[PDB]
Amino acid sequence: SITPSPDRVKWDYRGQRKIIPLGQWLPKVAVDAYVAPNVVLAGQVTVWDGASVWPGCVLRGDLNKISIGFCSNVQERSVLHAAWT
Amino acid sequence: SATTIGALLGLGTQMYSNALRKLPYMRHPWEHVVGMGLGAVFVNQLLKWEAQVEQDLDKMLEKAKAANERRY
Repeated sequence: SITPSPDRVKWDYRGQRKIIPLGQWLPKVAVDAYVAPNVVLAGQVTVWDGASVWPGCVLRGDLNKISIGFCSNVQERSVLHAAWT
Repeated sequence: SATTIGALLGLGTQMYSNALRKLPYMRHPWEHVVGMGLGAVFVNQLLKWEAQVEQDLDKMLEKAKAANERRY
């Protein structure tokens, strides 16, 4: 049972988009904050006014909220993933 | 020199308006020229209008001289 749908993309020509809304849960960065271009902000993530999420990081708050404060920093390969219900 | 003071004033005010909201100083580097232009024209017209109103005030005072000349 391993049928590959040939309509599956193998080169998206547009990388993993930075800000991934998850059904009316548009993650929000403040105009002062700095997220890298590699980082992936999916779901209920908020970056509050001076924080920095450095290259190669992932924040998928799809179960709960994840909120980075005033000038906090989350370094390179961090992974923040809200736990279960 | 008036236009230079006006231009510097416009540039300063535009950098200000770009600094209040935390976005960087020269966010739209094509607004700053509009700011310089508006500041220049404003200061030039302000000097012109001050000269004009001084002239009118001096005429009004000269006419007030006659209102008190008949007083004596």
